[PDB]
Parts: sequence; C-alpha cells; structure tokens
Amino acid sequence: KESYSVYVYKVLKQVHPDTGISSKAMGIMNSFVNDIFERIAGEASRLAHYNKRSTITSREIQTAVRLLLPGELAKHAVSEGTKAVTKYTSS
Amino acid sequence: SRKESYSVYVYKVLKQVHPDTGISSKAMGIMNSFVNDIFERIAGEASRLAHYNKRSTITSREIQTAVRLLLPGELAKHAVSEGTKAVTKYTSS
Amino acid sequence: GHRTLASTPALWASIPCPRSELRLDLVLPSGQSFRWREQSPAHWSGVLADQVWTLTQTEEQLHCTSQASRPTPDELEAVRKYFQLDVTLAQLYHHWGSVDSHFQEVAQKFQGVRLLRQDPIECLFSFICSSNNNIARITGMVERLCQAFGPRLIQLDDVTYHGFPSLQALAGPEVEAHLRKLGLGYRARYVSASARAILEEQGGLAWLQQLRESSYEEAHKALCILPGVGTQVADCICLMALDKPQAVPVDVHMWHIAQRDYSWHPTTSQAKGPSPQTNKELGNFFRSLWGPYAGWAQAVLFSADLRQ
Amino acid sequence: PHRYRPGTVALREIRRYQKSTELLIRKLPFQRLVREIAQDFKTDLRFQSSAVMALQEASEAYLVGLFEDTNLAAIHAKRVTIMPKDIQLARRIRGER
Amino acid sequence: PHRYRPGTVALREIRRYQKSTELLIRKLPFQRLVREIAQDFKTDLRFQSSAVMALQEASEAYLVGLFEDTNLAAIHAKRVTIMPKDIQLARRIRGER
Amino acid sequence: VLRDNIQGITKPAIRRLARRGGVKRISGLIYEETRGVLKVFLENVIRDAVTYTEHAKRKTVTAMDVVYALKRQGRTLYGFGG
Amino acid sequence: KVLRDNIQGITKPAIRRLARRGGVKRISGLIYEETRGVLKVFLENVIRDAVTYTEHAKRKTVTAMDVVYALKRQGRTLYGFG
Amino acid sequence: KAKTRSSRAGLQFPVGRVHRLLRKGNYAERVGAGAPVYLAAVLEYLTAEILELAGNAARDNKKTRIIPRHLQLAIRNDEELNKLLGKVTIAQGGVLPNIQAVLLPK
Amino acid sequence: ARAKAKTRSSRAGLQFPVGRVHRLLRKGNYAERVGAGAPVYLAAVLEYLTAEILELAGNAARDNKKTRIIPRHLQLAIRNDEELNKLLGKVTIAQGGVLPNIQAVLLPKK
DNA sequence: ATCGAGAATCCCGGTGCCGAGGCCGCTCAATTGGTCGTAGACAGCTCTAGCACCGCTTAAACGCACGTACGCGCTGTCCCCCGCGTTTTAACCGCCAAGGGGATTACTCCCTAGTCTCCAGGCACGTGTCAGATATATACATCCGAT
DNA sequence: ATCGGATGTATATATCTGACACGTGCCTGGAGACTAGGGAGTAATCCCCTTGGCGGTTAAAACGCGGGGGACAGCGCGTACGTGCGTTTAAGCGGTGCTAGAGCTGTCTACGACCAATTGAGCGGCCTCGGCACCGGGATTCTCGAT
Repeated sequence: KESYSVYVYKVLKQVHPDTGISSKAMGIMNSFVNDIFERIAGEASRLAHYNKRSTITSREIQTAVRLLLPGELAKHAVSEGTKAVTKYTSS
Repeated sequence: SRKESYSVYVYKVLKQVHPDTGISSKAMGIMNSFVNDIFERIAGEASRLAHYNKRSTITSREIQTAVRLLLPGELAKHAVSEGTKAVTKYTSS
Repeated sequence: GHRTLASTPALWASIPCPRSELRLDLVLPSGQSFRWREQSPAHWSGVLADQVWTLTQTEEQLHCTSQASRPTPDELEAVRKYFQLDVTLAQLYHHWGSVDSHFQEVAQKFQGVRLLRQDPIECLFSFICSSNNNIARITGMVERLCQAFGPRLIQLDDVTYHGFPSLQALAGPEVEAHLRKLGLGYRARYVSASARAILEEQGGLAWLQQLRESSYEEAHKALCILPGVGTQVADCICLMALDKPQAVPVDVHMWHIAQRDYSWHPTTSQAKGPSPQTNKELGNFFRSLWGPYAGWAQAVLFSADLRQ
Repeated sequence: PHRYRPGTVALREIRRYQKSTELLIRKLPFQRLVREIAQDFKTDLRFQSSAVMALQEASEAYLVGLFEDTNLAAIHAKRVTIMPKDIQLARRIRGER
Repeated sequence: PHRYRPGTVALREIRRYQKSTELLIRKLPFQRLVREIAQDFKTDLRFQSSAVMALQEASEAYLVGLFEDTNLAAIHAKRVTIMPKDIQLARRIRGER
Repeated sequence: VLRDNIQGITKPAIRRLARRGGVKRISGLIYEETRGVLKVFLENVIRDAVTYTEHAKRKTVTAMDVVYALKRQGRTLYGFGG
Repeated sequence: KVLRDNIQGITKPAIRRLARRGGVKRISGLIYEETRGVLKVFLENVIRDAVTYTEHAKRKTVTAMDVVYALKRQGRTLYGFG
Repeated sequence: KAKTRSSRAGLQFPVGRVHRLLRKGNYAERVGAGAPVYLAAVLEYLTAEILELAGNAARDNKKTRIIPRHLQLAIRNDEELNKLLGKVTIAQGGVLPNIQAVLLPK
Repeated sequence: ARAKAKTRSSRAGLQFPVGRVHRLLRKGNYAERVGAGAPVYLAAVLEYLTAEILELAGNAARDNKKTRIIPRHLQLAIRNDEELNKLLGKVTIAQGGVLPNIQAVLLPKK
C-alpha cells in the first residue's frame, strides 16, 4: 500500500528534529496529503477543461493553489512552488 | 463558432409533455445549463466509482450507482427503472 | 495507355468462356482480389502472373491482352488457371440450387461468380489488410503497399503497375512506420510482424506454400498463428489461395445473410451474437448446407450481397 | 387624513415583492461598486455586462437567503424586528464567519 | 450533607469532556443500531469493526457540531437551557430542513 | 438488531455529548429530538455506504466505503484510509 | 479612474426591498450597515476568484463564464447565464 | 440506411452526443456501450419531470410560456426536486411566496 | 554509459516524491498530458503545507508536555490557526476532540 | 360586530410590437465497414476476519427524592421605525463615437508520451527499547455554607 | 469580605509494556537515453464589444415629521431540571469455535483500434403572425375610521 509515511517522517525531522509521531497521526497526515492532492489535481483539471487545454502544467497548478489555499498561506505556497520550479530548471 | 446545446431536444420533450405550451429563450438557457449540471455530476460520480473500484472503464452499472447516490427518493427509483428499460430496449435491437 | 478491344484488335486473344460461366464485373471488384481496376468501361486491368493484363468479355468469349503482340497460348493458360476454368460453374450452381431454394433464387440473377486461384503471399497480406475495413479503403491500402514495396512493372497512362511485395521486403526495417504513413492503421504492425514470423520462425515461404497440400483443418490451424490472421482471415486464405473449397469465411455479410435468408441462430454456441464459437458454428452450417464447395457458394451470395 | 396601520403597508410590500421577480437594486451603482472592489486586485480591468448581471443576481439571491435566515433568527427570539445580533448568528450558524 | 449548587459540576465536566477525546457513546448499542439501520436496505450485511468505528466518530462529531449550534440558538434568546426549538432552528438555517 | 435499538443511545450519552458541545442546561424534550436527528443522519449515510458496497458486489461493509460516503456529503473524515 | 465611497451606492430603500422579499416585517437602523459589510465581504470573495480566473486565461476582461465558475467553486451554481 | 441510437433506444436526447462528451470529458479511457444510453434515459426522465411541473405552474398562472419564475416555482414547490437542487439559485427566478405566521395581524 | 540515477526530488531539493506525484497525476486521468514542472510544483506545495501542519502540531505537543504527536495535537494545530481552520473547515479528525471554549454568560456571577 | 368612505386590487377589451417558431441552406458528426487483439466476467481456491456464544466483572444507566433558579407570563416605559408628505438627483434610456482586446488563422518548435534497460529507494519483516500508561502518594485551587 | 471542609484536580515518582524507532532483505517502481509528433507559443487581423460622453425625464432616493407599537427592563411564580444515591443491568473483556465471504489467480466474451464515405439531423439566417405587456376604463374587495 503506497503511502507517504517515510516522507512525512523525514519532514518532521526537518521541522522538530527530536519529536516523535504516532501511527494514528501518521495515517491522518497520509489522508490529509491525499485529500489536498485530490483537491488541487481535480481543480487544475477544471482549469484545463475551461481553457480548452489538454496539458496540466505548472501555471494552472499555481492558479489552483491560489484558488484553494487561503490568503497569506497562498503567498508562501506559491513562493515555495516557484522556488522549487526555478531550482529544478536551473539544476 | 458552433455553440452546441440541448435546446431542440428539450423542445421535443416539451412537445410530447405539453403539446400546446411555449417557452422563452431564458428558460431554454436555464434548461440547457440544468442538463449540463446534472450530466457533469453524474459523469463525475460514475468516473469516481471507476477509480474507487480500480475499474478502467465506465459501464452502464456505474451510471446506475451514481444515479442512486445522487437522485433522492422516488426520482432514484423511477430513473433507475427508466434507465433499465432504455438499456434493455437498446440491447434488444 | 490502357488498351481496349476495339482500339488494338490485333493485340487480343480469346478464351472460350460464356458469361454464364464468368462475369468479370461480379468477381474482380467483389473483395476476392483487390488488384483489378476497370480503367476503361467493361475492361479490367491488373497484375497476373508477374505481368499486366487487361480483360474484357463478350457473350461467349473472354478477351485478353512492353507487350507488342497478342498473348501466347502458354500465357493464356496463366489466365485459365487464375480463373480455374476447368471447374464448371454451371454444375456447381445446379447442385447448390437443388439443395437450397434460396440460393436458386439469388443464383438466377447473379450468374458467373466464380473463385480465383491466387498467390499465397498476396492473399495473406491483402486479407490481413481486409480486417475491420471496407473494400474501397482496402483497395487503396493494397495499392500503396505494392507501389512502396513491390517490383515496378510497366506504366499505362498515369498508372504504374507493381508486383506484390516479397516476404523479405515486407520484413524489412521500418516497414511498419512507412505503412502507417500510407494509412494502413494498426494493420501496419500486422504486415511487418507476420512477414518476420514466417521468415524467422516458421521456415520461410516453403512453410506457407506447403499448406496447399495440407488439410483444411491443418492449414487454417497453421495460419491462425500469424499476427492479424484470426478465423475469418485464415478461412479467406484457405479458400482463395490454398485450394480449400469447403472453407467458409464468416464476416458481417455472411452474418446477416444467415439471419435474414435462412432464419439461422446458434444452437451449440452460448453467445447469441458473433463470437469465435458462433462463427465456427455458422461455418459448419454452411458446409452441411452446400457441401464440399461451400466456400464457392459463399462467394456467390457475398458478391450478391455487395450489390445492395 | 386617513392613515394605514404601520404594519399593513409592510405586509403589502412583502406580497408585492414576493409576487414579482425584478432586480430591486439599481444597476449602475452596483456596477460602480463591483468595479471599485475589482480595482484593488487588478487595475485597468474591463467587465462584460453579462458578468455584472450574474454578479447582481447571485448577490441578490445570497442576501435574500441571509435575510430569510435572520428573519427566522429574530422570530426565534420572540421578536419581529431584526437585529445585527440576528445577522451575526445567521452567518455563524451557516458557517461563513 | 454537602451538595454542590446547580450549574457548578454542570459547568464542570465540560472542561473534562473537552479535555478528553474518547467516544462518549457505548460501542455495542451503536453496533446494534447500525445493524438495525442496515437491515432495511439489504438483508444480512456484514460490517467490519472499522466501519462501525468510523460511523460512530462521524455521527459523534456531527452531534457535537449540532449541539454547539443549538447552544448558540439558546444563548441568543436569553436562555441558558436548550429547547428543541433551538434544534429545528439550527437545522433550518444550516439547510438540513 | 431487530427492533428498539434507538434506546441504545441513553439519556446520559446525549448529556455527555451536549456537555462536550458547550451546553450547560438541557430540557427534557431534547433527547427524543436528538435521537431522531441521529437516526436521520445515520440512515442518510448508511444508504450511500450500502450503495457503494452493493456496487462493489460485496456483502461486507468496509470502513473505506463509509469514509467515501461521508466524503460525498461534504463531511470528509480523516484517519481511516484514503 | 479611482473609485471612492461607492458602498453607499447600496441605498437604504434597496436594502428595505431585499428584506421585504426575504419576508422581513421590521428593519432596525444598524441592519443597513451590517448588510453593506456582508455584501462587501461576499463580493470580495467572489471577485477574488473571478479575477484569478480572468488572469489565468490571459484575458483583460471578466466574462460571465468566469463569474459562473467562481460561483460554482464556492457552491452557488447559478444557472441561466452561460 | 442508418438507424440512430437514440431512436433505437427510444430516446430523444442524443445518445451519440452524450457518448462524445463522456469520452472527451476524460472520465475514463474507455466508455461502455450502454452507459451513455443509461445517462440519456436519466436525463430524459429529469427533463420530463421538470417540464411537466413547469407547464402545470404556467397554466396555473394563465401563461402559455415557460419563464424562469415558472421554473423556480416548480422546483421549490416539489420536494425531491428541491432536495436535488438545494444549493442553487435561479436567475430571474424570484422566491416562493412564504409569510411567517407571527407576522400576520391578529 | 549511464550517468547514475539521481531522483528529481533531490534535483529540486524536495523531500516529497516528485516521481510518485507524476505517476499519480498521469494515472489519475486528470488531463490528457502532464507537464514537467507540475509534479515538482505540487510536491513543493504539499511539502510546505505538511511542514506548517507539523510545526503547529509540534508546538501544541510541546505545550502539552508530550514528545509524541497524537491527533489531539493535530486538532489543536488545525483549529488554533485561523487560516488553517478556513482551509479545513469541512473535515473531521478521528480521535481529535474539540477545542475548549465556553460562552461568556455561562460563566457564573463575578 | 357592522356601515361605510376610501384606497388598493381585479377583470375586460383594444393596441401594437417583438420574438418563438417554422422553413430553408449548409455543413460536420455519429455510423459503419469481409475483425482481431485484448481487458473484465467468471470459476477456483485459501484463510481470515466477522459472526455467534458464553461466563465474569464492574462501570454505567436509572428510578427516585429533593431543592432551587429559569422560563415564562405579565406589566409599564420609552424610543424609534414606518407611513406620509415634500424636496432633490442621479438612474435610466436613448443616441453617438472610438478603439482594445478577444476570437480567429497560419506557422513552427520543442516538450512530452512512449519505450528499452537498468538499479536503489522504499516496502515488508524482525527486533530492541523507552514514552507513556498506570498505580501510588502528596500539593493546592476553588466552591461554599455559613459567619 | 472571609475561612477552612471537602472534593477535585495538579504535581511528582516507581514500574512495566507494547507501540515506536531502528536495521535488514529484497524487488519493483523510479530513472537515464532516445525518438516522433502534435499541443502549444507567437505573429497578424478584424470586428465587435466594451468604455466613455451627452443630454433629457422622471422614478426614486433624501429628508423632515408625527405617533403608535414593539423592544425592553423589572418582578413574581411554580415547575422542570440539576445533584446525589441505592439498585440493576448490560457493556466490555476474555476466551473459543464456525464459517461465509474477502481477496488473490487462472481462463476466454465485449470494446479500441485507423479512418473514410455517408447521409442527415443540427445549427445559422431569415421572416411572421401571434402571446402578451400596456393602457384605459370600470367594478370588487380589503382596510381602518366611526358607532
């Protein structure tokens, strides 16, 4: 069963290096990540259909981020996304 | 441009329901958008079952399940009966 | 340009053959061979025995023609063999008519539909292109396939005739990609794939040619191995290129004919519509109805059903 | 000088504005308001008239629903006149907040 | 002969039940009721224990939200008690009919 | 399983739920109303869950189907798989 | 092209008429300010999404389709227009 | 001669068009044969219900046309249609006439 | 020869799996084709949200003198932040409980 | 509880006006053709998780007694909202003009699906091991009934 | 205002233990290279749809000005709901067994595939006479001032 358990555990070490997490909380984070993935992917699919475009590119992923995430959270999320894409393209 | 719609088809249904009743353009637009909304809901849920059961295709039973999930009460029963009758008649060509 | 009986009289030779024994207009464009064209009214041109010919018929004669002289007796024999003229169609029609009154009704209006002796290789790949398709398109596909990979023969007007491609050529590199650009669709893979299987796994040409001495059961079995060659295609080849006169191809046309003209329905099968089991049953049905030359009787109704 | 009951004209008004289906809001001031709201997100932005009409219809429907809910809230409080308390309760119960 | 005043241990245990995160509804009665509801739509349905737990948690969260909104409706009418009128009101604004 | 299981949610359970909800004083007529509300919500969820199970050609109701049916009604639930 | 003080454009009679359509019998004086506030909030919520949809399509005007999509995203689903 | 699928299934909504949008809409890479027919039948039933109710409402108001007021009124008076359409506004639809009891004069 | 395999998550400096997200997107039939930058963008967004949630939950756990994250801490993290509450207003967390709040007049005479 | 003046409302017929619908033109959109390869329906088979059942124990329900504080009824007070009349005003409708951008169309190019050939990142699996449950013992925070 | 009795938490400590965290084995999903082609970015165009202006009429907004009626504060009462307690019961807890269905595998009947002819409905263009808003008028019913 494909999951995000080890990745969330990796991120937890970055955030609080000396904090443990229960398996129930691991499952909740897994479900949360799956739900947010489903929301963004589905809404970006709606943008792709609305613009008569058959490719899901980063522009409408960013638009979906701006639509779903709230105000100040959206600015940080879009900043992280642009930073990641620029790093990927440069490297 | 060629904007497609269900206006003529709604008119055909209207003629076999109330033969002597007219209808306005605004009402026709509302009816077309209603058809589009119900179509999109049912198709979305039918495709959603396909992922939930790991099915790679949409058959006539996913549509029935989606109708039973969406339509409340006696609409579900009568729509299921209508769909079963229609698919049976189509198969018995 | 293409010759006509009236323009170059001293270039045609005849073969005794009454219209009741052969109707070119009912055989050449009916999906048996896809290489004949009525370039001029009542005159059909195509490749026969590695050379070009034009054929036209009167009431009791079949007229045939860088040729600069009339066809020789040896060459004319090539034509008789292609049309299997030693087989008397009148005797066959009589028999089929006697055991099937429906055939008798149709046979009154569609006389002269006989079967063509054919080359195994040409027949195999032409019918591999026949599948899920219409005669008009199939004809084009086969023409482009021969122009691209077959030997160049002679040119008449703006038409350049080509011999049928060899196994080695069809098995060549990038043939599939070429045939897809020529519009063969997915059958492009079938052609490439089957040429190689025959050459690299089945023992080359000899394997396909030996089938003519093998039994229908064996032959049909052997062909089903090749990509693009299931039951309908295999039967087509057995009947038209391997001398299996009892082979009966079952397509959509014979599916409808059985249903509306004989009120036929599967009994041993489980499915109520076309399936590998029902198709096989329909074939036996026709075999028990018409006999040893059931495939030839099939050719008559198929040709007649095209005229709708 | 004959004068009506202070509430009877109000109920007449209820019946009159629940009978018909006109807009009840002047179009041009609403359009000006919409453009004023829209300028802060993106300057030099044009509007299609149908979009403005859609906005006005949706806003009217939302306000009518909100007023119905807050009327229920006021009635539940053994009252007739609505209060901002009622509106805030309607928004909290609905979940907009 | 010592007694706490009404509304003191009533005001308490609110902190206790907001502190805890347990279920507050007995498992077996909810099992029986879920099976009873199930037998109407289809006869003899099997239920995983996880399914019953998920149903219990969903219904309990729903009821907690409903009781919060009921408390809002009750506090609105200058009442500390909650009456069923509050429940129909909260359902009506929430759109549950 | 047969009958009279709605009394399974006794008065103290509802009282405890209301205490968690921030309710101080509960009238007598609350328990019957909330029992009815719980019945309505439970059947409205169970209908969709059983529909999912029946479409799955199963006879056992999984937690996964209950989660999906809850997601259909806008009450997304976390912790029982995705 | 600056627009200032247009929230007052939502006149008191218009709010009165909207409340009348909502079946309200008597209106206080603070209701006008409160409903101006809630209308401003709701229009900001809608226009944010509408302008993002317009900006995505590389268009410089807000079409009705964008408003319909923005409303359907929030859960309004207005028919008719488009 | 071609015999269209809608007439073959005794339906008016175009089965072919529903099938086209089902394929193009990217719901699954494969769409079964009977599913568009079932969808078209369901759409027929819903449209027939809403038009017969709208026509009844229109004749109630001595009107030979259907206007958005008629559609909104027909949707709101019916119960199951209202539940299906509980989260929708209708453009130019107005509201159902409803006056609370305590607002009436004594 | 091949120049050794390095994951795109390392290429973009992410911890969340870029390739897994790409696979889910392409087999999730969300569109006919999937762009190159979209999986990286979405993985970064998911990583940022997870980092925010975990940071707030860790703060809540520290304030409760537990070193292990439990769903009660997740509930406090979600509903003690205004924006996160708005983002996840329509979700129920199993074993999450409810945040503590009491209405003012319920409190006794001062 | 009626009479009745008066105002809002309902019914009937004429008038004209624009739009719903019918008809024609033209055009792309389902439909099908000499099928075969291929995924889902179905039977097979294991094994496990759900069902039933019983006995023990004790924590929860509950039936009951009792007191008290809350909801509700009732009252007078007063302030403020509504009906109404008069006075601005800017909304609306009609008309006109100018140009910005949004569909379009043609063109190219390069980004990505698909595919072949690997390989290590991450998923079962097993095992140490300590954060937390848990029982026990003390510290103090706060209701509360007098005082 | 206050004070200790008494509950009810807060705080601290010893002692297990089973979820948590870690290393390990292994393979399958991820990655690198390479190729073909079509989705998409870009330039030119036109036309049309939006913005803006200008002016005349007037429906509607603003505003003052009563006055009654509804919001609201205060008081009483009696009853319905809390707190506490002895008693019952049934809900967990723990076994033990039964087994029917859940899930994974191994075979062969319904769709995709290429796309070009083939109509044939489906939409655009364009009248056209009728449904219905509006007016003009008169009669009906509701409403509040009077007894």
